[PDB]
Amino acid sequence: RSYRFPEGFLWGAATAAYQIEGSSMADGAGESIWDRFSHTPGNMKDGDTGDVACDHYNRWREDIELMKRLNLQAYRFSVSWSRVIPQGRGAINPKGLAFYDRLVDGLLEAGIEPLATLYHWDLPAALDDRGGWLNPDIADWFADYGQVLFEKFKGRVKTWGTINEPWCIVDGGYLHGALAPGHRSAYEAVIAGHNVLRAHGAAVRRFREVGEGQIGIVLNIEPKYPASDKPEDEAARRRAEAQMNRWFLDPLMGRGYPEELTDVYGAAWREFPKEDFELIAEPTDWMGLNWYTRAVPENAPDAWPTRSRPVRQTQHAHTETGWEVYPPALTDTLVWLSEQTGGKLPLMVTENGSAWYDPPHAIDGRIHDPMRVHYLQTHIKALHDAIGKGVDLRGYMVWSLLDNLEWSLGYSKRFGIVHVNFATQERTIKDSGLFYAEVIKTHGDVLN
Amino acid sequence: SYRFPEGFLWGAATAAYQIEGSSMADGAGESIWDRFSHTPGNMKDGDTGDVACDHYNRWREDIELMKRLNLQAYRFSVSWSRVIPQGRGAINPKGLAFYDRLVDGLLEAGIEPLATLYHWDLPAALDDRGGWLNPDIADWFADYGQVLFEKFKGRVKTWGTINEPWCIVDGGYLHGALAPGHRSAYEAVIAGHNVLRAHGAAVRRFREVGEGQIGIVLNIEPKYPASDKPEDEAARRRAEAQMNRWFLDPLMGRGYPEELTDVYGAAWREFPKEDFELIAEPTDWMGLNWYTRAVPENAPDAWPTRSRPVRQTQHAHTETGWEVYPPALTDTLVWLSEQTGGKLPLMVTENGSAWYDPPHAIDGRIHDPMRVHYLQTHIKALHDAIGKGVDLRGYMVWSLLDNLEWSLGYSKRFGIVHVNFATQERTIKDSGLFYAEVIKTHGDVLN
Amino acid sequence: SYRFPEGFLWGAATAAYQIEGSSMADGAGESIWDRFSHTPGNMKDGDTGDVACDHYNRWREDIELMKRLNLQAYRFSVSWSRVIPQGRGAINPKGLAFYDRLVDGLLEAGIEPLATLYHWDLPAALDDRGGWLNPDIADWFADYGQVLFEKFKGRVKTWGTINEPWCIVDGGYLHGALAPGHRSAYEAVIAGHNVLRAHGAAVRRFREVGEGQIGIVLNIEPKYPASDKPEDEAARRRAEAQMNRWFLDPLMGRGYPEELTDVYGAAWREFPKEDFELIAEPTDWMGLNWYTRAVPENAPDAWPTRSRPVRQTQHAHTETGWEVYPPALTDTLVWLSEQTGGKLPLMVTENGSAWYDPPHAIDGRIHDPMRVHYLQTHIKALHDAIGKGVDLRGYMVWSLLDNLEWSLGYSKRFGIVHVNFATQERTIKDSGLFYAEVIKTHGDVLNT
Amino acid sequence: SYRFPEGFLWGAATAAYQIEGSSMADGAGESIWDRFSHTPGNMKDGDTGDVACDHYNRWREDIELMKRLNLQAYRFSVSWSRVIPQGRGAINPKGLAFYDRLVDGLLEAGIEPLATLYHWDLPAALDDRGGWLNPDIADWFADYGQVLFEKFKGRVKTWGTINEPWCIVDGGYLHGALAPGHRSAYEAVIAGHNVLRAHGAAVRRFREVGEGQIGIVLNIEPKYPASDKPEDEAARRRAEAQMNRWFLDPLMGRGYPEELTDVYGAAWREFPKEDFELIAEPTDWMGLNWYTRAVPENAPDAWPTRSRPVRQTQHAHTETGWEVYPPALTDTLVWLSEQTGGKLPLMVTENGSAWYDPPHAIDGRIHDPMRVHYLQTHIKALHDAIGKGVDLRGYMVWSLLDNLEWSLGYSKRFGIVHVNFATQERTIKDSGLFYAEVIKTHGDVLN
Ligand SMILES: OC[C@H]1O[C@@H](O)[C@H](O)[C@@H](O)[C@@H]1O
Ligand SMILES: OC[C@H]1O[C@@H](O)[C@H](O)[C@@H](O)[C@@H]1O
Ligand SMILES: OC[C@H]1O[C@@H](O)[C@H](O)[C@@H](O)[C@@H]1O
Ligand SMILES: OC[C@H]1O[C@@H](O)[C@H](O)[C@@H](O)[C@@H]1O
Repeated sequence: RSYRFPEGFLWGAATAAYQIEGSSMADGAGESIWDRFSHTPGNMKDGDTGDVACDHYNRWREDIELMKRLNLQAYRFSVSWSRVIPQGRGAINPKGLAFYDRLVDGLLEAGIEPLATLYHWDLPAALDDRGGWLNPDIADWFADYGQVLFEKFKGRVKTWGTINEPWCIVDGGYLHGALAPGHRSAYEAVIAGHNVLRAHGAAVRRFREVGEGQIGIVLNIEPKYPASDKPEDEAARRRAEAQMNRWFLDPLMGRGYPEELTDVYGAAWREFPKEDFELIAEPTDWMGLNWYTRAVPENAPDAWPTRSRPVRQTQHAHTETGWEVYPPALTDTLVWLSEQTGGKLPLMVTENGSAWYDPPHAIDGRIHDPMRVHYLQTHIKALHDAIGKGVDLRGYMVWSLLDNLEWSLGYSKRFGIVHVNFATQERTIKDSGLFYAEVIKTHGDVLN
Repeated sequence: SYRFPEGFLWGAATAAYQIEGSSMADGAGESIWDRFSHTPGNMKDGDTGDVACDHYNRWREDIELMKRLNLQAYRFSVSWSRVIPQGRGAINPKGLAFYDRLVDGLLEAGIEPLATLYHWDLPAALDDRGGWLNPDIADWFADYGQVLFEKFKGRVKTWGTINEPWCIVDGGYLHGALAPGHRSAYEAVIAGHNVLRAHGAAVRRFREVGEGQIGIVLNIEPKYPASDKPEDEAARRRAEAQMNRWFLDPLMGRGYPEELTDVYGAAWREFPKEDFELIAEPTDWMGLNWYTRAVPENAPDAWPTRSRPVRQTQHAHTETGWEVYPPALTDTLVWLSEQTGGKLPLMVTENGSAWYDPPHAIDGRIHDPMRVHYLQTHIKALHDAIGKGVDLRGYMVWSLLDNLEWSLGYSKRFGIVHVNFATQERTIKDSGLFYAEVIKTHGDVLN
Repeated sequence: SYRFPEGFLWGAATAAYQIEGSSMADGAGESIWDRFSHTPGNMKDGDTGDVACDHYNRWREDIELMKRLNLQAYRFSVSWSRVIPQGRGAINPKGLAFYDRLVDGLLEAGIEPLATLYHWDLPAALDDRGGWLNPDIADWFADYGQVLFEKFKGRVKTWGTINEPWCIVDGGYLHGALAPGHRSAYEAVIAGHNVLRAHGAAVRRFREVGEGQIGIVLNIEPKYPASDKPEDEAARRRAEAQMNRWFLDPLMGRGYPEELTDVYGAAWREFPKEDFELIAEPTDWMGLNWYTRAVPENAPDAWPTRSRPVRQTQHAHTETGWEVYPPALTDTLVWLSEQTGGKLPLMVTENGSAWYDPPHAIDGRIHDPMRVHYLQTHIKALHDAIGKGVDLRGYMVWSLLDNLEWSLGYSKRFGIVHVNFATQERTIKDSGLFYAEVIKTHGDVLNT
Repeated sequence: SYRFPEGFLWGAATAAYQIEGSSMADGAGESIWDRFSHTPGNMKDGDTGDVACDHYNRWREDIELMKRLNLQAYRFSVSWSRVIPQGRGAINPKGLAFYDRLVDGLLEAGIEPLATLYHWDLPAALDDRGGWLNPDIADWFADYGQVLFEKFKGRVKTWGTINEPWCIVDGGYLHGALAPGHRSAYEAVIAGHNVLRAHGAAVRRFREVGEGQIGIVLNIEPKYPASDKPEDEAARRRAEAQMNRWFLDPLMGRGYPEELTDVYGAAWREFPKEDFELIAEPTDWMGLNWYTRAVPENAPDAWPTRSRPVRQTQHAHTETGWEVYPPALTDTLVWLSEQTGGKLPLMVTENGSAWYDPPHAIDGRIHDPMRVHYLQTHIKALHDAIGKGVDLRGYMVWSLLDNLEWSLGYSKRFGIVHVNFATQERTIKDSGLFYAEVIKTHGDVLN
């Protein structure tokens, strides 16, 4: 059984700005919604903030050396909007942009392909005071922001992500309020989802106008499996699936919004002008999939708003985030996604990984995380299985390069293949990282 | 004796979303409360303002009720989104026509219309543009004000701009118990500033295109000492600054309270010099909303004022949990008279109490002796305040009707007229009958 | 007319721990409520019965208030631990002397003393031996009963054994909202059984050494249909069985309700037959405590009866959240008459309502029109019940005094006499003033 | 070097309700955990001990597992309700026959049986008589003890009376998180006293009819300073007194800690002198159950010790939220040696850690590196304690099997042998393998 991956298959690791950078108000950088959110009592586990995080803003060179040691061929990262344009619109912050300039040059020097994401949940607070994702004008704002980077890194950054996980942004930020900006409203949720899609489309158009290379959106998908043969449970499954997995993909593929949403959001649902949908379906060059687990939803009449709830799959191992470990569902998702996009759209797993308990410090220079290693090997094999079934998969990015701030869950959830001691900023490569380095090095042959 | 000054104006007060119903009828736009009340968990028993008192349909009956109560003034608010569905742009003819009919009808009955521009029901379309976090609202509001100023020129002579900035910001942006349901000190500071600016802009617009008298309406809750411990006094001043001085001081041209720098910490901001010039734009009158006092003590974990009220078990409490203590009204009025230098005519735009009443009348009656008591003792307290030199021009009872007490739903009844929400049947309570006699005798019944 | 039958006895009721105070005074022992009320979280506002109405010291004043109210009867309870500090053994002379003086004072006033042996205040020493879970309590109780039976032989002629077995067991052992604060269906079943046995043993002992009439006091909350749906009728029957028939049926020699097997499942037990012979020991009268009705519907997650009341929003509710609905009193009396075969003399030993009153009088008055309304409508309902052939001999208002409403503390005022708990000053409410007229006119005032 | 003293006994520990299952099978009576676990809300995920590890049926397999681990001792508890169904009266032949078979099987395997009389599973019939609140239990327990003492005379030579009085009382009577689920300080004080008395009575009875060595087993959680704040030191001493000195002190003839008067307030009681004579009956050995330390700070609303632990984020924490800090073991042992005058032979009857393991093996393996780390560091800490003169005779790993962690259910795995609760399949973890090597080399594997 060979597990050699196709020629040119790109191996890498991923991060996000607010989760690792720190130095949030340094060198002209503006205030973001997460600056506000994390400094409001009760919002974050243990009162954790992104003020320091992995201190990546200061230690990025060391982190690049770590990327070299892991044999990374790509590094997926996001750019902080508020660091580059403090008020979201208007004046550019020279120092802030200069950081990412140095970073990208350093990556290219090391032979690492820089994969940049425009928006990873950190909207400028100044734009939030103008309504944030509820204001349609954001489609323009985002575009302008996108342009600034497109021209600045022309020929250096060739592969672009627009939005990272619209569902997390809207469902967490506007529907239930567990994430910044912390709103709880179905009305706002539908409007926000629509404007996130529109902003993506606008950014793609602007990219056609001034940019060079390939651009696409990044979706998280959590495949919904049957709980039973009861029709109410199938209705539950379809509601959950529609709200989470089809909400954004369908209009991006020109299929409009899922019918089930009319039922999920009820009186909060809206009909939008057709030209919005033409803008939203603006053709992309590639698509990123963020994948971690599956769910098995059953009917739940009091669960707002999808009226569904996951059934705990006690037959399998679970991560520290409470996610079932089940690799075949990755293969299934990749096939499903290939079908939804017609096989015409190049795909990349832009995020995959797992959180398990690690001690806060290295133990004799080591971190032994056997379950993370297991997750890594089984899911990469599942990737190979997906390619064997004809899915056009071009690459794989491990979430995450570093133990970092897992947003509202703080530092308690470690996703890194590199351990970070948050007291000393000391980095220690985990057994999972060592293994991943070997997987890259053998181009998959180590799995045989 | 308790006879009141000549020309002293007696009335009752309401607000649009709390009584109107028909929130989406006849072109009416969606407001932030339409959204808020239809989100599960926000409202007690899942109550909404969809029907309320059905006043949009029964306003004539309600006016006849005003006549039975001998009212000389009626304080009400205009729903911004009913008049301007998108907050800016096209006027909604029927929505404006409702208030046209209402005001004309009031004038026919000899009742003075006291109009409030904003009573917490922001158009949702403006909320999607940031609401009170967007400085442009100062202009938006002004334009809205103009529409009314010109429409009711010569008919509505007494105007309120904003009703209770503190409730709007503290409830709506700081703690999130009210629409639009945000919870942020940063947003609270910005929103408070833009509320004050909006008031100023509306007053300027009124100077250019309006006719009559214009002013803001503040709620004040006097903070009394819990002890002689210094940390408790510091607590008292934090609470007082955050609730009672936050808006009054910049309105009187004295800037923001120093204590706010301590209350909001990193969320506090410095604002441009000209903003305070706009905010202190001279007004003609001021409204006071008053219900109770508080006795704050130090509470380090209470965010963000680090203070909390001490339950005053020696006195009666309302169904909203507010201490019954009329002397604090007198004091407050005096205090207010002093903060505004005595030059600014004051009016009690809201005062009243919530007690349990049955959901239906009992042989054509509702017996509410505690509400009657609250009424008589606090009106006497008004007389005492006038005796100490306060230029107090009138008194409006909250409320004319049992209505939607926002997030607390219909469970909190403030009306001097009972509303059976099953049948929309109105029954005048004993408090209403008594209030009618207080008006007719111009206070002599209190002797 | 609303004139009541000849000899119809009007009175008012209290309980020891709710009014007395002086819980550890003059040799008095520790009760389960002494412990319970001084455990944080158990009582609203941290209220205790340490002082209450200070009745232990102000009983003479309270008797003068009874005369002013024209009371013909005063129903009160005797604190077991005040009379027998350890529950068994040595008698406390001063403690017993209190009730001696009280009873003599009542007789001096021309007031019928109505004594209750047990009103929820078990001696802590007996609770340490298992309390109502220990079958030997049937004997302990009997012995305690004997002490009183002999002491007031010829003075107290009408005796209550247990006040509301359902509240004792459901509140004290099933859900833990009342002392001793256990939460167990197993314990609930056993405790209910032993409470019934204790009642029987006490009645037998009364036959051996006592004089007059003896009976139990049950509270009943009639369960009305929420719908004609069979699941709701089954729910109604479960609730009715657990609350209204659990104790009445074995007392009438009918055994335990079948539905209990379904309600309690694995916690249900079969008991020896002679136990049921003991439980059905013939009594002379029965007390009904009545306040409201319920309208139960099916509720699969409601433990353990799988039912829940539907809020009857068309009617007024008290501050304890109880629907005001007088016809249900009439129905209940009829029902009870039918269950007891018409052969057992009935008395309403508790009826009343809680509404907000200020903490102090207002120029010498307390105006409680809703309590007055409750009083007049429910007394009229009694007349209706007598008109339907129910053998009703009397009516006791709960309560004579504002007192400690157990776990709900002093916030719930049931008194027709207001108590300022800051000053212990008594002020007769409008309800008391009206009730005095009801007694005086023997019901004729309800006409005019 | 880490070679241990000659005769140092290596073993592993379990408890009856946590592993046996078949709780009311073969004549066995109902225990308080039978009731408690089958009452909704009491147990995580609704887990019960109905099946557990099915040890009642699979004990032979488990003994083969003990042999593969090179165990020299197996510490287990006897279910009171399995042996005497009503707690008093008739013996249950089958229930006793199980432990007879078990003990013979262990002796046959060359494994020293260490028996515990009470590990939290009081017979329900005795709970209906007041349980640990009824002083008569001192006698009941004694009788129960006698039954075992005589049945296993010459076979079971090392006896434990009570396992962790503090958990029994604090969990079962003070806070109500454990069976019998009471929450009362009054009851907590009484129950603690009667547990101590029961221990004494059992020791006396053992002197009359038993053979071998008898002792109690205490859990100790050493309390370290959170700060130099005096309120925090007072907090530390309250917590220390309530948890670590409550039982040890009267066992050593020093009476109850003074601080308890402050902790329990009005619930505290004075007891007869002869009670303390009974409680201090001389024992032959003492068991220490040890897992972690705590760092308490002042907490006025924390009932009743008014203290709370400060999270030590510089160190690793187990899945039960317990800090991993091996030196505190060494210190504790020394402290215990000092409190007992160095004259009383000590044994660590429980030490171990809970980390996440998958519910099934991979592949026929369970890799638990943190449990291995915990094991090596704490065993080294034992060696350090022995080097300082502590008379430590043995070490028992908690636990032999993944089992029911009481109210936290099966989610907390303490086993050095993994149990697949779907299939009852046992798989020796890396920790078990390593421990087997530690026993074999008598410590030399550590170096
Ligand atoms: O929750 C784990 C991860 O989920 C990903 O899909 C998000 O992009 C990350 O920001 C987050 O850390
Ligand atoms: O809480 C009672 C009343 O308080 C007033 O100050 C507000 O303006 C009303 O909207 C509210 O119903
Ligand atoms: O719930 C109010 C009243 O209910 C009666 O059934 C109880 O016997 C009283 O003790 C209690 O005060
Ligand atoms: O909490 C983990 C362990 O703690 C020990 O002290 C108890 O004796 C065990 O029964 C329990 O499983």
